[PDB]
Amino acid sequence: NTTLVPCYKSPAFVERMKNAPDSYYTTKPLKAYSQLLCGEDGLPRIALDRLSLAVDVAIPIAIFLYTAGFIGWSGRSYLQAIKKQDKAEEKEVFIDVPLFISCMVMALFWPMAVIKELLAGELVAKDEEIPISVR
Amino acid sequence: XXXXXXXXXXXXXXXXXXXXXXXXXVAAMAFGHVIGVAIVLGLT
Amino acid sequence: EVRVVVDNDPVPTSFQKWSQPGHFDRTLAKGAKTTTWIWNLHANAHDFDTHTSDLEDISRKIFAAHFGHLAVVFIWLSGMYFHGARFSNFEAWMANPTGIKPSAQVVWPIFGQEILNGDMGGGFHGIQITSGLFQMWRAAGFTNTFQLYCTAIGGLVMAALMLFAGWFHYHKRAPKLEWFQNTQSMLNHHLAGLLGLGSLGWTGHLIHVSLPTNKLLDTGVALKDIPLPHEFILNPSLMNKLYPHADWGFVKGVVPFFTLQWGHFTDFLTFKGGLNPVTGGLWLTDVAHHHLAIAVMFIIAGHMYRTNWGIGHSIKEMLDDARTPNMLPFLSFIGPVGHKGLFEVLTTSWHAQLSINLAMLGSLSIIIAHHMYAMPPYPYLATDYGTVVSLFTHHVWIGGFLIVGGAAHAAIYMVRDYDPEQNFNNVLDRVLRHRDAIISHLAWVCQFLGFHSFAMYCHNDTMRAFGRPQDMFSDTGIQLQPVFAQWLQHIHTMTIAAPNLHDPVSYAFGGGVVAVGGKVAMMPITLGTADFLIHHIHAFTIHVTVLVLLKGVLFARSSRLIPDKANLGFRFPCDGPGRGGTCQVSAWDHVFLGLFWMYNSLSMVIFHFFWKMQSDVWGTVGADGVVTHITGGNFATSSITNNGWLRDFLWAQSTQVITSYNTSLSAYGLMFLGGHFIFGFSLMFLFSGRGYWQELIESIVWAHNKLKVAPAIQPRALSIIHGRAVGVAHYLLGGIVTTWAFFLARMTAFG
Amino acid sequence: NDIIKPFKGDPCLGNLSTPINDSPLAKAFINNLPAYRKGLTPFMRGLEIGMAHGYFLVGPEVVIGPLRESAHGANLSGLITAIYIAVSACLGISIFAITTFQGNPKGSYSSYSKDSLRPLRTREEWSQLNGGIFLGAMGGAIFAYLLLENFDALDAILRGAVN
Amino acid sequence: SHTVKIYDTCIGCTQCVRACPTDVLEMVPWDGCRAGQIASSPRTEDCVGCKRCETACPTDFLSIRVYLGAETTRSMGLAY
Amino acid sequence: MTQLTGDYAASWLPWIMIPLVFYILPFPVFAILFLWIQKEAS
Amino acid sequence: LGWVTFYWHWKHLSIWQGNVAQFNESSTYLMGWFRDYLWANSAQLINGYNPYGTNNLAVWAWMFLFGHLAWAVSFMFLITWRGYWQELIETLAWAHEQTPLSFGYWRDKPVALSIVQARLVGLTHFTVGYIATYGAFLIASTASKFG
Amino acid sequence: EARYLFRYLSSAPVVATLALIIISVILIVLNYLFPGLQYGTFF
Ligand code: F6C
Ligand code: CLA
Ligand code: CLA
Ligand SMILES: CC1=C(/C=C/C(C)=C/C=C/C(C)=C/C=C/C=C(C)/C=C/C=C(C)/C=C/C2=C(C)CCCC2(C)C)C(C)(C)CCC1
Ligand SMILES: CC1=C(/C=C/C(C)=C/C=C/C(C)=C\C=C/C=C(C)/C=C/C=C(C)/C=C/C2=C(C)CCCC2(C)C)C(C)(C)CCC1
Ligand SMILES: CC1=C(C/C=C(\C)CCC[C@H](C)CCC[C@H](C)CCCC(C)C)C(=O)c2ccccc2C1=O
Ligand SMILES: [Ca+2]
Repeated sequence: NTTLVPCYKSPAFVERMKNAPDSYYTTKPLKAYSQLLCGEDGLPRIALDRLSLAVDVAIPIAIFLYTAGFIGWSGRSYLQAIKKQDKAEEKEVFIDVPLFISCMVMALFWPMAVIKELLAGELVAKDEEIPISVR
Repeated sequence: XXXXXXXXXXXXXXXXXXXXXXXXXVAAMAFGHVIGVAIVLGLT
Repeated sequence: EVRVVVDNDPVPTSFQKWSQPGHFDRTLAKGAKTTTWIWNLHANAHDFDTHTSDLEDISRKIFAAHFGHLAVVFIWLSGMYFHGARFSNFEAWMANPTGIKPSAQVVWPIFGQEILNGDMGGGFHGIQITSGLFQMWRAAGFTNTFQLYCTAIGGLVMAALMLFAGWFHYHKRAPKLEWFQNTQSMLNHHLAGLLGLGSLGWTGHLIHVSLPTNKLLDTGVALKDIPLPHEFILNPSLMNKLYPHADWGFVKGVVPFFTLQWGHFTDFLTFKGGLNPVTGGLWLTDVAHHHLAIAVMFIIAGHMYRTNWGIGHSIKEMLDDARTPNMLPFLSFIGPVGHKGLFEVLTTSWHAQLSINLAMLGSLSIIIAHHMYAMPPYPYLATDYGTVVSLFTHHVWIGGFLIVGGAAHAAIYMVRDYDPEQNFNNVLDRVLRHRDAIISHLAWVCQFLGFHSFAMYCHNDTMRAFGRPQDMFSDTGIQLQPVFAQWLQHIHTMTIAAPNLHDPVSYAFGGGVVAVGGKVAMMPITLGTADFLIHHIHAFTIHVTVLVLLKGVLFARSSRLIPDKANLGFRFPCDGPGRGGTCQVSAWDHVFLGLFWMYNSLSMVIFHFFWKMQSDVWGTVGADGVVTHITGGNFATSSITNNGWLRDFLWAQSTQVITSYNTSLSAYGLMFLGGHFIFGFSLMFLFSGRGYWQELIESIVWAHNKLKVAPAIQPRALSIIHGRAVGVAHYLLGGIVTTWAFFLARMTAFG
Repeated sequence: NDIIKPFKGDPCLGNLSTPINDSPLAKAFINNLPAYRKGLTPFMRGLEIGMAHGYFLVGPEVVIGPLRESAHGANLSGLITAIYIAVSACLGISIFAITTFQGNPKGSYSSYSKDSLRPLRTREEWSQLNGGIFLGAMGGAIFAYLLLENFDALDAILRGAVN
Repeated sequence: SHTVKIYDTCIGCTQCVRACPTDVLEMVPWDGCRAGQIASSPRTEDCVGCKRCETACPTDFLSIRVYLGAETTRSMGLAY
Repeated sequence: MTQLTGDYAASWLPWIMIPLVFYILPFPVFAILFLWIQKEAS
Repeated sequence: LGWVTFYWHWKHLSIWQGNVAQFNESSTYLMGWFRDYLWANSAQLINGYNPYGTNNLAVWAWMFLFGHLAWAVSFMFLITWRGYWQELIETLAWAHEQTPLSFGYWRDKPVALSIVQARLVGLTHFTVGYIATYGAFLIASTASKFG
Repeated sequence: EARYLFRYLSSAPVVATLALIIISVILIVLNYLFPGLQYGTFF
C-alpha cells in the first residue's frame, strides 16, 4: 500500500502536533508516532508492507506468544506436577506456590521444552485416553 | 413561674394512674409532667 | 424478667477454619469435586440458618455480623470525610457555594485519564460529586478541612470498635438466647435510647453548632470571622448578638426550659416552615425545633413496652387479644384465633423480622427520597440540580431493592420457619387458606391498570400519529385531570387547620417560587393529564411487582402443581418438565422476577422525576421573574405518547452523554456504553439454559484432555439458579449504570 | 362463631362461605339477577340481560367517541358500537353452545356437574338465551339511541319547556 | 400417559420409588442384583413427568427413563 | 385532502372490502375456524 | 446481520450524504457507531409525528416503536419461564369458576404454554421486533434525508 | 496460629487477587515508558 505515508510527511498529523497540550501524554508519545505509517487523516496505522515492517510485526507477536506460552506452560506443567502427586483435588484450590514458582522457571525456556514434549510423543494425549461421549 | 404549679396534674395522675395493670415492680409522676406540661403550654 | 445472660469464650479464635473454606456446610467441607463447589461456598456463606440448627448459635452469628457490617459503614463514612478533607474543593465551596462546583475524588495522572479532572471553579480540578456531602457538611457546621479530617479519624477508630465488639460478642462474651428474645426491651431502647436520644443529641448540635454557624454564613463572613464551634460555648456572650431573646449562660441560660418559660426559645426554635430564601434549604431553626419535637416524642415512645418494672405494655398479649370477640364489626373477619401464635413468629425466626424490617426500610428510603426534593433540608441543595436528581434516584433504587428483599425473606420464612401448629387458624394461616382470592384480584387489578395506564399511552401514540390530537388523552384532547390530587394540592396550601405555619411547607404544593442563585430552588408542581397517566403507570408497575413478589410468598409452601413445594426448598430450579413444565416455580424465582419488575417500576419513577423537574420545576430566573425551565414545559404535551418519551426524553436528553467524549464528562460516556454492554451481556444468561453450556464445556474439556492440561476441579456450567442470578445481577447492573451515567452527564453538564 | 365458613359446610371444596358470596343480601341480589332468577325461560334470561347491556353500551361512544364533536353523527357511532359488540357477542354464544354441548360437556356443563353458578346446561337452554341476548341488546341499543337522538326534545319535556 | 421404562442396570437401591410423588413405581423381585429387586412402573398413566425418579437413580447414566409422551388430564396435574 | 378517496378505477371497492376482510368477515371466519378445531370425533 | 446491515447502511449513508469522512473517522470506536449512526440518524425517524404535526414517516415512526414493544414482549417469554405462569393461570381458573354471571367455561383446560413453545413464541417476537424496528429505521433514515 | 494463616494466604483467590495486584506493571511500566506505546513505537 502507498496511500499510507510516514507521519513525517502528513499534513493532517502536523496539525495534531500543533494543537497539543503536554501534561505528560501528547508530546513524549506523539513524537514516537512520527515513525509510523500514517493515513490521510493524521492517525497512526498498522500496515503490513514488506521487510520495511517485518521486524515491527514481529516484536509484539514474539513478545506476546512467548509470554502467553509462558503462562500456559507454567500453568500446564503445574497441573501435571500435582496430578502425579495424587493430591490434585485440593492442590488446585490451595496453590502450592513453591511448586508453582518452580514450574514457572521451567516455563522460561518453554519453546524448547514443547519441542521435546512433541518429539517424545508426550505433549498430546492419545485418542483412546480421553473421556468422550457416544459417537 | 409564680403560679402555674403543675403539681395538681401529677396529683391527678398518682391518684388515678396507680390503677393501671401491674402497679408494682412511679410513672404517674412521669406521666403527670407529660399531661401537666402539655396543658400549661396548651393554655398560655 | 429482663436479664443479661451470656456465655464465656464460646468459640475459640484461631485460623484453623480460614484454611478450610466451606467449613460451615458439611457438603462443602469435604472437597472441591467440581467448580460448582466454588459458587456454593459464596451463595451459602451467610445463610446461617443452614450452618447450624439452634437459634441460640444462629442469633450469635447475626449479632456479631452486624458489628462487622457497622465497621464497614464506618470505614466508608471515614472515606467520605477524609476525601472531603484533603481531596476536595470544600474550602473553596464554603466561600462561594453557587459558582464553585462540589468536587472530591481527584484522579491520578495515568492512562490519559487526567481529562476527568474537569474545571470546578477556583482552579481546582476534579470530578463533580453529586452525593450532596458538601451540602450536608455546611448544614452540620463544618467550615475547615481539619474538622472533616478529624471526623474521618474519628470514624476509623469508631470502625475499630465495631470490629472489636463483633469479635468480643462471638468469641469472648456471646449472649444466650434469652438475651435475644426479649424484643420488648429492645424496642424500649431503640425507640428511646437510639432514635430519641439520637435526635436529642442532634438538636443539641444544631442549636450550638449548626444554627450559629449557618447564621453567620448567611451574612457573608467568608470563613475568617466564623468562630469555631466550641468558641460559641466557651464564649457564651458570642451568641447574644445572635438570638438575643435567650440568655445563653451555663445555668442562667438553661432555666427557661425548666421553668417552662419557653418563649425565650422562640428565636432559635422557630416554626417558620418554608425554604430559607438565601440558601434554599429548610430553616435550620425550624429543623432544630423538629428534632427536639422528634426527640421528645421518641423518648416518650420508648416507655411504651414493659420491661422488668411491671409497668408498660406486653406485645405478646396485645397481639393475642386481637381475636374476634373484640374487633370493629366490619373487620371482625380475621378469625376467633386472630393474632395468637404470631408473637412467636416474630421472636423465634429472624427471617420474619428481616422481611418486615426490609420492607419498611425500603419504603422509608423511597419516602425519604420524595421528601428531600420537595423540601430540601440542606443549604444550596435544591439549586445543585445534579445532586437533587442523584439523591432522589439513589434512594428510590436503594428503597426498591430493600422492598424486594423484604419479600424474599417473607418467602424464606414460609419454606423454612413457617410452623403450622403455632399458626393454626390465626391471621397468617387464614391468608394462605384463601391465597387464590388474593392473587386473582391482584392479577386482575394488575391487568386493569395495565390497560388503563399503558394502553392509553398507545391510544395517544396512535391519535398523534394519525393527526388527531383532539382525540388523544391530552390537556387539550380528552382531559384526565388528577381531581383528587389537585384537591390535596389546594388543601395543603390553604392551611397556612394548622394556622401557625404562616409560610407554606413545600412550595411544591403551591405558592411562591424560590430562586437562589438565579436557578429555581423549588416551584409548585402542577398536575395535569400527563400526571394522571404517569401516576397510573406507577400504580400499575408497583402492583405487578407486588403480584410477582406476593405470589412467591403465598405459593412458597405449595400450589396446585406441586403440593410439596416446601420440601424442595426455597431455592430450587424446577420440578422437572412434567405438568407441562415447572420451570421457575420456586419462591426464589419470584424474587428473581420481582427484581425485574422493581427495575421497571423504579426506572419509571426516576424518569417521571427527571423529566418533570426539567420541564416544570428546575430552570433559571431572569431579571423579571419568568422561569425558563430546562426543557421548557416539555412534560405536559409530549410525555403522554411513549414516542415522546423516546424522542423528547431519551433521545433529546442523552445529548450530554453522547457528545461527552474529549471532555470532562468522558467517563459518563463510557459508563453509558458500559451499562449497555452489561445489559446485553445479561441476556446470555437469561435467554439460555445450562444444558447448552454444559455440553459446550465437554467439547472444551476435551481440548484440554488432549493436551493433558485438564483441571481436577471439573468445570461445570453454572447452576440453573446460579445462571438466573447472574442474568438478573447483570441486567440490573447494566440497566442502572446506563441510567446513572445518563442522569449525571446531563446534570453535571448544566449545574 | 367465625363468619367465614367452609363453602356449604364441606371443608374440601375450593371456596369459602364469605359475606360477599353467601350473605342474605348478596345471595338475594345475585340469585335474582336474570342469569339466576328462578322461574325464567332462557329467552327471558337473555332478553333482560341483553337490554341492560345494549342500553349502556351506546354511551361510551357518543360522548368520547370519534363522532362526539357533532350531534346527529355521534349517536350513530354509539348505536353501531352496541350493534357490533352484541352481534359479535351473540356470535360468541352460538359458537359456545355448539362447541361445549357435544354429548358430554367437559367441565361445568356435564350432566353430573351440580353447579349453581351456571344453570343453563342443555343446548335447548342456550339457544333461547342467544335469541334473548341478541334481541335484548338490540332493543336496548335502539332505546338508548332514540332517547339520545331526541335528547333536546326530551330535555324539554323533563324541564316543563313544553308547557 | 408417559412411559417410564426400567433397564437392567438397576441395583435395587429403591431410591427411584421413594422420589416418585404419584406412586408410579414399585419394586418387584428380581435376580440381576444383590438386592434381588428391580423397579417397575405399573401405574404410568399416573406419571406426571417430573423426572424426580431419574434424579434419584445412582447408576451412571441411569436405569429409569421417563419418556414424555401424550400428555393427558392426569399426566399434566390439573386440579381444574 | 380531508378524506380517503381513490383516483384509481373502481375506487368504491376499497371502501367496502377494507371493512369486509378486516373487521366484518374475520369474526365469522374465526367462528367457522373455531367450530373446526373443537369438534368431537365420535 | 444486525452488524452486517448496520455496517452496510452506515457506510452507504456516509457516501450518500457526501460525509464519507464521518464513517472513516468514527467507525473505529463504538461510540461513533452509537452517536453518528443510531443517535444521529434517528432524529427524523422519531419526529415522524411530534406534538406539532405528522409527516410521511408517521408510519415508520410507529412501526419503529411497534418493534420496540414486540422486542420487549419477547423478553417476557424468554426471561420468565413456564411454572410461574401455571401457578398464575391456576389462580385465574379458580377465579373464573367461583364467580357469578361468568357463564363461559373452557372446553380445554387453560395451561401455561409449554417450555419449547415459549422459546418459539419469544423467538418470534424477538425476530419481529428486530425486523420492524430496523426496517422502520432503515426506511425512514434513508427516505428522509433523500427522496 | 501462624501455620494455618500462611496456607490461607496462598489458597485460591488471594493468590489470584494478589497476582492481579502484582500484575500492576501495566501501571508502572506504562507510567515512565512515555505512556503512549503503540505497536510501531516500542523497540
Ligand atoms: C366466555 C368466556 C369468558 C368469560 C365469561 O363467560 C370470562 C370471564 C371472566 C371474568 C369472570 C373475570 C373478570 C372479567 C374482567 O374483569 O375483565 C374481562 C376479561 C375478559 C377476557 C372478558 C371476556 C368476556 C367474554 C369472553 C366476552 C365475549 C367476547 C366475544 C363473544 C368474542 C367474539 C366472538 C368472535 C367469534 C371472535 C375474567 C378474568 C380473566 N380472563 Mg376471562 N372470561 C372468559 C374467557 C377468557 C379467555 C378466552 C381468555 C384468554 C385471553 C381469558 C383470560 C382472562 C384473564 C387473564 C382474566 C383476569 O384477569 C380476570 C380475572 O381473573 O378476574 C379476577 N378469559 N374473566
Ligand atoms: C413490553 C413488553 C411487555 C408487555 C406488553 C408485557 C405485558 C404484560 N405483562 Mg410482562 N414482562 C415483560 C415485558 C412485557 N410484559 C418482561 C420483559 C418481563 C421479564 C421479567 C416480564 C415479566 C412479567 C411477569 C412476571 C408478569 C408480567 C405480567 C404482564 C401482563 C400484565 C397485565 C396487563 O398489563 O394488562 C395489559 C396488557 C398490556 C399492557 C399489553 C399491551 C396491551 C395493548 C396496548 C393493547 C392491545 C390492543 C388489542 C388487544 C390488540 C389486539 C388486536 C388483534 C388484531 C390481535 C401483561 C399482558 C403479569 C401478569 O401476568 O398479570 C396478571 C405478570 O405476573 N410480565
Ligand atoms: C397475495 C397478493 C396480494 C396481497 C398481499 C394483496 C394486498 C392487498 N390488497 Mg389485493 N388483490 C390481489 C392480490 C393481493 N392483494 C389480486 C391478485 C387481486 C385481483 C382480484 C386483488 C384485488 C384487490 C382489490 C379490489 C383490493 C385489494 C386490496 C388490498 C389491500 C387490502 C387488503 C384487502 O382487502 O385485499 C382483499 C383480497 C382480495 C381482493 C383477493 C386477494 C387475494 C389474492 C388473490 C390471494 C391471496 C391469498 C394468499 C396468496 C394466501 C396467503 C394466506 C395465508 C397463507 C397468509 C392489500 C394491500 C384493497 C385495496 O385496494 O386497498 C386500498 C382492495 O379493495 N386487492
Ligand atoms: C350493581 C348495583 C348497582 C348498579 C346497577 C347498575 C350497574 C346499573 C344499571 C343499569 C342499567 C344499564 C339499566 C338499563 C336499562 C334498560 C332498559 C330499561 C332498556 C330498554 C329497552 C327497551 C324498552 C327497548 C325497546 C325496543 C325494542 C325491544 C325493540 C324495538 C325498539 C324498542 C326501542 C322499542 C348500584 C351500585 C347502582 C346499586 C344497585 C346494585
Ligand atoms: C505470521 C503472520 C501472520 C499469519 C499467521 C498465520 C496464517 C498462521 C498460522 C498458523 C497455524 C497453521 C497454526 C497453528 C496450529 C496447529 C496446532 C496443532 C497448534 C497448537 C498448539 C499447541 C499444541 C499449543 C501448545 C501450547 C503451548 C504452545 C503453550 C501453552 C500450552 C499449550 C498446550 C496450549 C499474520 C497475518 C496473522 C500476522 C503477520 C504475519
Ligand atoms: C455463559 C453461561 C454459562 C457458563 C458460565 C461460566 C463458565 C462462568 C465463567 C466465569 C469464569 C469461568 C471465571 C473463572 C476465572 C478463573 C478462575 C480464571 C482466573 C485466573 C486468574 C485470576 C489468574 C453457564 O453456566 C450458564 C448457565 C445457565 C444459564 C446461562 C449460562 C451462561 O450463559
Ligand atoms: Ca374528537
